[PDB]
Amino acid sequence: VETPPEVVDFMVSLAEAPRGGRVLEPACAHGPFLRAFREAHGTGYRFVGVEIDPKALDLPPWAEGILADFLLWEPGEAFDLILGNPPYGIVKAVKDLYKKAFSTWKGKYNLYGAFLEKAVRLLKPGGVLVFVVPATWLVLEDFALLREFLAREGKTSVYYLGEVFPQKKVSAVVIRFQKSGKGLSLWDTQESESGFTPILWAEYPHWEGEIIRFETEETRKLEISGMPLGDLFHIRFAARSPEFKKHPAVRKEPGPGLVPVLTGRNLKPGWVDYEKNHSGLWMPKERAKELRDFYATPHLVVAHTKGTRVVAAWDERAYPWREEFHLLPKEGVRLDPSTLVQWLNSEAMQKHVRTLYRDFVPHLTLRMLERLPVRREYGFHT
Ligand SMILES: Nc1ncnc2c1ncn2[C@@H]1O[C@H](CSCC[C@H](N)C(=O)O)[C@@H](O)[C@H]1O
Repeated sequence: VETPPEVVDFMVSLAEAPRGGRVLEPACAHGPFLRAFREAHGTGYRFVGVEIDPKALDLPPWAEGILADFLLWEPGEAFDLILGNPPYGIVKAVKDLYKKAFSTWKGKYNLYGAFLEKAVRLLKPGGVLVFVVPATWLVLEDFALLREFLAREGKTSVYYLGEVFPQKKVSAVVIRFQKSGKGLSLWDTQESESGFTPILWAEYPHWEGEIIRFETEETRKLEISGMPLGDLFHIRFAARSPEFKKHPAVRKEPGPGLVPVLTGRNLKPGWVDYEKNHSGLWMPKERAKELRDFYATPHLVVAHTKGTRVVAAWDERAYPWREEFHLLPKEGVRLDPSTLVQWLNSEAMQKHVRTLYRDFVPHLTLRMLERLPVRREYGFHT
């Protein structure tokens, strides 16, 4: 993803460093941030750039260039200011090595997470870092260890930019971090002719690494006046195609006594389309429970393939599914399906989920789902 000029401008104005202080740009190429900073803040600093590809390293005379893998680079020096746009993405052994090297590494992780941990470690006390990175780390669990690390190493400011790169499936966020432990500040941002204008949204001085959300008075009212979905239901996952394909009784052409294996396109807001087959697999309904027992019990289905919105339906016939979230009520819990469903698909529920998580991620996640508030008269534990 390329960095627009106005975004670079925005980051440079959040950047500060003492005269004579060292300024570094990891994964520099021709050094776009080194250049912009010098023009806006002056020449009285030491400029360094670290690039792994010698063909890409193209820095002006006043800057010092280092050919190396930033992630494995040990300068023996600490910096005052670190800024840049780290590569986004996942990558064995160079990886494995990394895993050993980085404590916040969890799951598949992402290179931008490693660059973050690395950058924070090369910072002098009180030093600052300004990076443009994806917004996924705010809600995903692979980044739970990263959030804690940041939470305890200094104060964090998160500025929401959104989908600002010409490539539209990535929502961006600018993080300004100073190595002087002191909570979290969430900022919104206004886009105009001049560039970006920040707007303080909320402050969390006691932040310990919890999920970051855009909360409002109304979202709070809604969450305290109900029970979270995750208290009333067990959230199960469906079996995948391989599991189905390895199952005798599973066919590939229709036939008598065979029902289609339902997918997300069969799920509509408020109802299920049992007609269309979108998987190309069929099997006798009664043998479904052999793959997952809950397949034999009529239950609630919420989608994860339809974006950041709540689409729910009650599977009254109990058919086999290849995806989506499957909710089975906990013991003692008695609910009214019809109204629970109406509630979940409501225009109130969509605005709630939209306000809090915006477009951080491309689809509803387990953590977002389990906190959805079930208004008292739809379901309760007896
Ligand atoms: N491990 C590493 N160490 C140092 N430089 C690296 C590096 N990995 C990539 N780079 C360099 O940093 C530049 C990529 S910049 C990343 C742009 C954008 N955020 C994206 O996701 O694509 C390239 O010039 C590359 O050579």
